[PDB]
Amino acid sequence: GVQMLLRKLIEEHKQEFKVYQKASDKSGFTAQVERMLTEFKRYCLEPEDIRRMAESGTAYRGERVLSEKLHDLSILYQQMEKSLADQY
Amino acid sequence: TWTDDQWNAIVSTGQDILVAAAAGSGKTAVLVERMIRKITAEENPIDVDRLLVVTFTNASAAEMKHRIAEALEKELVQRPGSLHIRRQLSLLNRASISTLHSFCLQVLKKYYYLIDLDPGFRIADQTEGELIGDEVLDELFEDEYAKGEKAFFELVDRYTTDRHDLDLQFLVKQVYEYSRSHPNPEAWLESFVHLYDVSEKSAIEELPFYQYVKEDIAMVLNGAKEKLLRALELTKAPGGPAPRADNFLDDLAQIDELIQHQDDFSELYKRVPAVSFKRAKAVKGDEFDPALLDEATDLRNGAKKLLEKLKTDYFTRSPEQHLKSLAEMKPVIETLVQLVISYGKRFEAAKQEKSIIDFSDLEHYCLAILTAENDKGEREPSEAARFYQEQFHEVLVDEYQDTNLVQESILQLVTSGPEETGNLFMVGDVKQSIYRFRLAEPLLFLSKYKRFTESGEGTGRKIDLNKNFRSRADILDSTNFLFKQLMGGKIGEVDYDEQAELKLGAAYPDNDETETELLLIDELETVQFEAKAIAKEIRKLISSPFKVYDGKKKTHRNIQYRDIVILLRSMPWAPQIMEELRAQGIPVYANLTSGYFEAVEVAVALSVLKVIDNPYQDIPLASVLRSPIVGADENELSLIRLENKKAPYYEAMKDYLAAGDRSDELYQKLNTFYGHLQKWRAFSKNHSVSELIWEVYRDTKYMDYVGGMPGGKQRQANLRVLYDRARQYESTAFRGLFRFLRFIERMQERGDDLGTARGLSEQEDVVRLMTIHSSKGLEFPVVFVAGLGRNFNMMDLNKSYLLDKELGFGTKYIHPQLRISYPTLPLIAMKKKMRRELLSEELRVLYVALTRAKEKLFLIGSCKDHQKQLAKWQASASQTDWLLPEFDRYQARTYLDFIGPALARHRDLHADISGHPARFAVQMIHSYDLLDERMEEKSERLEAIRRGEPVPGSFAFDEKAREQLSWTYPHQEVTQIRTKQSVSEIKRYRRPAFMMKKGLTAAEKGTAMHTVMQHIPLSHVPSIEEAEQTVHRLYEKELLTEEQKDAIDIEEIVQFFHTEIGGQLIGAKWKDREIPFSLALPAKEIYPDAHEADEPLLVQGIIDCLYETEDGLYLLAYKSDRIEGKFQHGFEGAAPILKKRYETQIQLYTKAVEQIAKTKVKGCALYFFDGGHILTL
Amino acid sequence: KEVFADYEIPYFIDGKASMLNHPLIEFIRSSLDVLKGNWRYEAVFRCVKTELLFPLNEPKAKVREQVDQLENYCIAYGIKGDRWTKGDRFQYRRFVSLDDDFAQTDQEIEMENMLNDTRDWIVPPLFQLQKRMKKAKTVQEKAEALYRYLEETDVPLKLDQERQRAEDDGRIIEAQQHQQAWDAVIQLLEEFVEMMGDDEISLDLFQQMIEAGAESLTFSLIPPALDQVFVGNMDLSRMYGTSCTFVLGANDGVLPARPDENGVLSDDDREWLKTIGVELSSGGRERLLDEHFLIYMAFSSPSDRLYVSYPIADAEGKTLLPSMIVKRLEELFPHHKERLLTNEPEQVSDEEQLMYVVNKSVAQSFTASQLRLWTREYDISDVWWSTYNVLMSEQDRLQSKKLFSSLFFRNEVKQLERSVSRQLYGERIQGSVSRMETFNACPFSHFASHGLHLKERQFFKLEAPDIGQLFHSSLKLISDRLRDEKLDWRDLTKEQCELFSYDAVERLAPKLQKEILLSSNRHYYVKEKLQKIVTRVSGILSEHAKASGFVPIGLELGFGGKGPLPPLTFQLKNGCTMELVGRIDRVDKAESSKGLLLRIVAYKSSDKGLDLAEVYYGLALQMLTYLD
DNA sequence: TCTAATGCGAGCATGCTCGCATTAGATTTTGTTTTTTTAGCGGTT
Ligand SMILES: Nc1ncnc2c1ncn2[C@@H]1O[C@H](COP(=O)(O)OP(=O)(O)NP(=O)(O)O)[C@@H](O)[C@H]1O
Ligand SMILES: [Mg+2]
Repeated sequence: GVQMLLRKLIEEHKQEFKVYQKASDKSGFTAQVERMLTEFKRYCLEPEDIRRMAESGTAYRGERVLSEKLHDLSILYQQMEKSLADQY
Repeated sequence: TWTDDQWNAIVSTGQDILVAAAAGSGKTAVLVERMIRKITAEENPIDVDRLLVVTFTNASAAEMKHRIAEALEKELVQRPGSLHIRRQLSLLNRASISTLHSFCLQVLKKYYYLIDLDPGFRIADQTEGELIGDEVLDELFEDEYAKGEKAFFELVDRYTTDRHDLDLQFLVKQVYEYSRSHPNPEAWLESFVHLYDVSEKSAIEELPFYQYVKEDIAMVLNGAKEKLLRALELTKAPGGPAPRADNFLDDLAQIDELIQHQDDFSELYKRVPAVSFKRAKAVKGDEFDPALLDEATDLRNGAKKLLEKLKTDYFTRSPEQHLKSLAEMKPVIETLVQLVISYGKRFEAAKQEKSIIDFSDLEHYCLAILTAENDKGEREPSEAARFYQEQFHEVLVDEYQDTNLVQESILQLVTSGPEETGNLFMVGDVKQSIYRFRLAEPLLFLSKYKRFTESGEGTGRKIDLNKNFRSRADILDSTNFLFKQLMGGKIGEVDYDEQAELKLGAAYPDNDETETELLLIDELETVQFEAKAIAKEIRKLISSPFKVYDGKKKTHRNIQYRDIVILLRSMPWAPQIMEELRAQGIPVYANLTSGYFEAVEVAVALSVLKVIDNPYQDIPLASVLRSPIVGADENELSLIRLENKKAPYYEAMKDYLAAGDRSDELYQKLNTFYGHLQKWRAFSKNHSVSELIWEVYRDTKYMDYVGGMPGGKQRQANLRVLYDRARQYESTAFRGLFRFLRFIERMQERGDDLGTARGLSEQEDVVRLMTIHSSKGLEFPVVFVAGLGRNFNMMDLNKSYLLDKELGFGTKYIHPQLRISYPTLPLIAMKKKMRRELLSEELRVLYVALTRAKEKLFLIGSCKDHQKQLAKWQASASQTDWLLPEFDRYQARTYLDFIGPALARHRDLHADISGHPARFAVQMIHSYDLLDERMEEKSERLEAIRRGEPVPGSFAFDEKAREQLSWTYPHQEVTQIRTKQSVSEIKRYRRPAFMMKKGLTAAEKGTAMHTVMQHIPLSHVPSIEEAEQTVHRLYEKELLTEEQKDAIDIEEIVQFFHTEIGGQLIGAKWKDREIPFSLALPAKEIYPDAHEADEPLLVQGIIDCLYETEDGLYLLAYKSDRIEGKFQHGFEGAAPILKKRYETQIQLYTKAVEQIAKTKVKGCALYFFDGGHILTL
Repeated sequence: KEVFADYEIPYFIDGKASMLNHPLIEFIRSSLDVLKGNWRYEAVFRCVKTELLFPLNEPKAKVREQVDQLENYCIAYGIKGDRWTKGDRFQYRRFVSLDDDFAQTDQEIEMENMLNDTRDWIVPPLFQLQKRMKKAKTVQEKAEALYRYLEETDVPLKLDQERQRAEDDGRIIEAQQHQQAWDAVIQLLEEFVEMMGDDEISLDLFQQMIEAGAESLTFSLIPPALDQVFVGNMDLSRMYGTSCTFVLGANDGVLPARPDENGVLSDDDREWLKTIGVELSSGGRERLLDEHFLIYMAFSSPSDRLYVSYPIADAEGKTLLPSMIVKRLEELFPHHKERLLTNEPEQVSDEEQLMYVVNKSVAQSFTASQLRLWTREYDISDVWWSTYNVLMSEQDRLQSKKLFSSLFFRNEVKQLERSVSRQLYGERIQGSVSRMETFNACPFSHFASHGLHLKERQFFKLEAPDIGQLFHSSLKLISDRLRDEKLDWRDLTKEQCELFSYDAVERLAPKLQKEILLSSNRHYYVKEKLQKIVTRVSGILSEHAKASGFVPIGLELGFGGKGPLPPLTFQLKNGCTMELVGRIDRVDKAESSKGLLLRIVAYKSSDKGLDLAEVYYGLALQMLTYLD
């Protein structure tokens, strides 16, 4: 159910991505994102934390890439919690 | 014990390193120890996951992993305190030691997002991917025909036959495939037109392809010149003919006249068809020599044929005509290029949709990921490439002489920097490259050998290893003797000079035995004679034990079958050989890639599957019937037909079942089979093909049956991998009987095949029949090389078109309307060039084959006539040079055409050549000599088996076997009994949400009631409004959904508290609610036949209420049952019935509290919301 | 599952099973595939074969047989796409001949009726689904379209029937899983409309998501029994009071396990994320180390006995290596002997071979192979002579005997009895030269062919014989037209050759192989190719006629049966008469000094002529028969 | 599909090569490559 929600959100905000645009097309991708965000929740990391980590990144060899990823993930994450807030 | 050069290779750093050396130089060993040394270093330590080792085979990778782990352990024994080495032993499972394909797979998996690839992609089965390709080729062709463009028809007409267009299909496939061996396939495809961009004004000699024409001409004219010179020499001999000299000298002059014009194609067009040899001057007298007389004429006629061949090749049309034809073909090529490009784009789109990739997509997608910017072949490294550059300190490549351009690109992007100061270590041997059929480029190696210097200053360093540590001197000398005469320049692509010759370095105690043997063999198959000879000599090796020396251990061991290895160039002959060796009694193992569906067991088992799929297939049905599965004989079969002639065979079978009587045997066979058939058909609908196949096996016992007939081991293996193959295909894309069968049929129709299953594992003591290609990098004590008299496969030359890595697409000039075709110049050039390349590689194949051996080498080849071939061998061997005549080597069609003449100048069949320290044992066998029944001992047991009666008497294990076969598990009955049980169970399809009336589910109401009943304060009896304030305390805290809240009778809830039992509850010393419990109950109570040793069942439940008054402990339950609505006596009709409805449950609950708390409960009450009734139990 | 089934060992697997084999799941998937790919053969018949389209309360066996013959029909006539939903009835002919045009027999009518009747219950639910689906724009109305599709085909009722049928057979678990399949599907749809119900999406995205959902579906865990072997894993499984433990597949690369790093966040991503103070799940690096603890817990789990096994080879025979753990164990227990696990009992001790006889089937299976080995002059264990003997003592030794009759198995055929032969082939044998040739090639082939009349499954595909028939018939039509216009082959012009040839192929095309030359554009071009061939052949015959003194008398002449010439006949010992009837391609007459001359001409599609060797062995008899 | 054998006649040095044409035979592939993590039900309907 969350995966489907993700796919929806992905279609809606794919234009805002910095690195996962090419992959947002793929079905495997939404599964990956779902697993990632679930891990985030299991390790007590709210959307704002993820945003913050991204911002920290923008300014380690793969820091640029990682920050891009975390940015896209944070858009999907935050949007998810928005969509789920008072109903699910 | 490392050689100086070896150590140089093991320690050298700072720059790209190429290690070039012949066979058995320790290149692979050097590589391993370089790795070890790098990791296990006191001075500077690096982790194993900081190196990239790319091997050729997965086995080689695993082998490296172990040969490493052991060294790590020795280092650990010597240094226990080491934290590092300890960690390295662990990192070995995280190590990048594999094939390049595996590395590509890791790249795609991690950086999928950089390209258009699904992270959950999978690599397609060979046939699967090919089928996808076949489909899109069909779609594409239909679209082109639909469009009906004139260009398309102009192409089809030229490259298809007169009734179908399959050849064009194959053509597209082949061209696409070839193009995929370049880093930029499209660009290579678009370079096609340039070969055809000529005019009548163009200068032939300046055109690229003409290079290969030039050489050919230069080779044949000289080839004739020499051929005449010999004839001239034959004039000087005493018995030789003197008067014919003036003939030869004339011909020579004429041929020499052509040689002065080799460079000018036009002049050659003028002179070559104008050359005529004056009539042979007859020499009459007995002073001459009839043999020599008739031999010189052969040489002269040889010159004639060479010239005529040159003429028909190049000079039957003017250069202007040739160029006009070539230019004419240009538009057709342009259409072909565009067609192949559409195919690819479509093929990729197809594979993308199913989220799969080629085996070929691995390389190309990896390369895509590694590049960011590509400028005319200049690839700038992407982020992924930088990552892999930093992660890997060094990149190690073995078998580099078989690297291809795509792989090389990937290596160039993962390695760190320019050649001069890079981290690319590579070992290999040009002489051993055997994968040009797979478009590998050994020239990649060669160019790097030429650019590199021993000094390695400003460039990369090359390192030579001269010593051979693998084999005995007999092998090395035999090899070196053969290849100084064969491999050179045009044929071999490499000089077999002193630096490249094998040099003894291994210590081996002597043997008279190790002589290299050549066995020439003169209504029986030739392969059978060869196999007979092989087996014979193998038995000779076994009868008196050959001694096998372990160079490292320095300890001998008796000869084992696992020491003998038979190498073949091609495996068509392998089956017959295996059969013959088994006839002689020798154990054989050969890894096969074909013949699976020819196995009768496979055919029959498949037939069962098809019949289960659709019984209305006469032949698969009849097949299953006549098979041992049913066992109907010919009379019984024809009997089935008789019931119904016009109908399908299945119908006839049905009818015989309908009319037949239970007394007959045939009816019983057919009735059993039909019952089985129906069982299986039902079975296929909710089970996989695999489960079906295993079930068919256990119902028919067909695997059991075939295991007891000849070849049984193999047969059971076949049926086994039928199961396993099914499991793989199910797992992947063909789940279910129908899809699986379809896949198998589609596969077979293509011309694809699977290999027969391996009955025995490799590690067992058997003689291995393998291809020479499988042999590389390996060493074996004794080695056979058979099929030497067999022709080279050069079918590629014969087609109307040819593909070339350098030149592209060569074709015949083809005019569909005029009905004429003839080779264009670049086609002939590409043909000649291809023959050269092919021959050179076959030589390298032979080199690998011979260098495999350690101590013994057998060469078996067959021939029509010994003396004729010996004569021809001599004819090619009269030269004083080591290297045989270039043209003669160019004319070779079989391996014997190489080995023969090179073996002719040897003593065993010029002192430098004749006296070479190579020993050859020549056997001139004829078929009849190879050609060379046992005691008839009856067996009581065999016939007793036939009868079905037992074997006479009293074996040791009779008693124990009796005991086991009649054994039954004591606790059998309780093996199926579920442990956890429901209180409801002990007594023992819904629409979606968006299709229903919203809300107010009947059970929901009851559950709601329950929740309030358990969260209501029990301090005192509440008011009717009080309970409601409780309810929006509950709604707010979301304990009950507002939907549930809306549906609640507040009066019904309050009413219970007015009643005397409820009054007791509020006025209770102690009270508790929603009390869950688990209770153990001996299985016997719920199930008869159970036992005390047999575990108790667990029964869980939730008790609504429990309260303790001064008198005792009481149980309370609530039911949202419907009472007042439908009972004749109302509650009093309900009361006996309700008591029944919950009696079992209550008895279980009371048993729980009674057992666990060990306190008897005085009374139990059932409160019903409907009517407020309370039933006492 | 299968092995422990055969060795009668009760087990509990710590894992859920897939629904991907269930008829409902495949029904939905294949149905959507029917829509997406426009009624391709494979999709449609996947769908049909799940049996959920079957007419309610009709006998599934009979329905199946009907579908089967429909399927053969579709394959033979190349039915796909629009042809399914066209109004036209599927037309059926048992055999179509180019030369002679025939009226539909009564059997053919009966068949045609059956085929179309089967079609008429297949198409509507699928057709209606397709219609509803094109019209549905949002996730919810597509989900509703699909669910309605399930409702209208009475899927819940059919599945419930299945539940009961299974329960009656005692298959409680297999019966329980049907309702699981239904509830799973309904939940899938429910969620889909819950998250994206109002969003408009394409059919491709819908099918994609539905498929992604169904791939993840799993049945519930089978509840544990009172006495089961526990089969599970090493990462998540928990046990208690275990007495014996078998650790399996202790292979290199397997144990310890190579972790797969691949997620959104790399190992180096995670490792760096740690240094900046954010903690996530263990990256692969750590897990690879925790493998030691896993193996430690696995090894110290039993109280009494521990087994550590590893296979050396693949299912395909690929070599598997023993892990480091095996060596490590060899170090800690250097005097322990390693035991061999093989399906070749000969390779172990008699005491171990005795372990093999666990029940009657296992025993039968191993005994038969041991018997084979024995016949190959090898000493099989006493265990197998004991076993064989008990098997022969037991109640139904006839079965074991049948199994062991493999020891003397040969591929033998029993000669046909006089009465059977008489009935099959008849008292009078009507034949063709080709039948005789078939027999001379191989008697059994002739038996399967002209005896049993076994037909191979027909395919919508242009083979060589069809093309041959086309050529023959074409030349016939041309010749006839030539005589009707008082024209002779000599007087033909190039223009006339082209015109006649094209016309002839045009005429014959709709009759050739189920109208396959009209089937596609590619086949249109095939037709053109054939036209070009016939054209050139026409011209060639015209040139040959201008240089030959031989004049064609009869073309496609018939001897025997209907044809004017009488059948050549033979008499037999049996008292049976064998008459052979056939058709000569061409016969030419000439006038000469020696007399009237006759020659026979045959139109063939191969360059090869007549081999006397093949004549001697009875492989090539047609020509000399025609001449005779 | 290319190499080899067979047949016949013209030009040359009555018997021999050579040209040419043609057919007929037989003779015939090699190959490798993965894993997908991530905590059993549910008493009461
Ligand atoms: N310095 C040495 N001392 C002793 N034995 C050696 C030495 N170098 C190599 N060998 C042995 O010689 C054999 C050949 O070594 P190998 O590593 O296969 O070389 P290679 O160049 O890779 N052979 P190849 O791949 O076919 O070209 C192996 O069995 C080694 O153990
Ligand atoms: Mg090597």
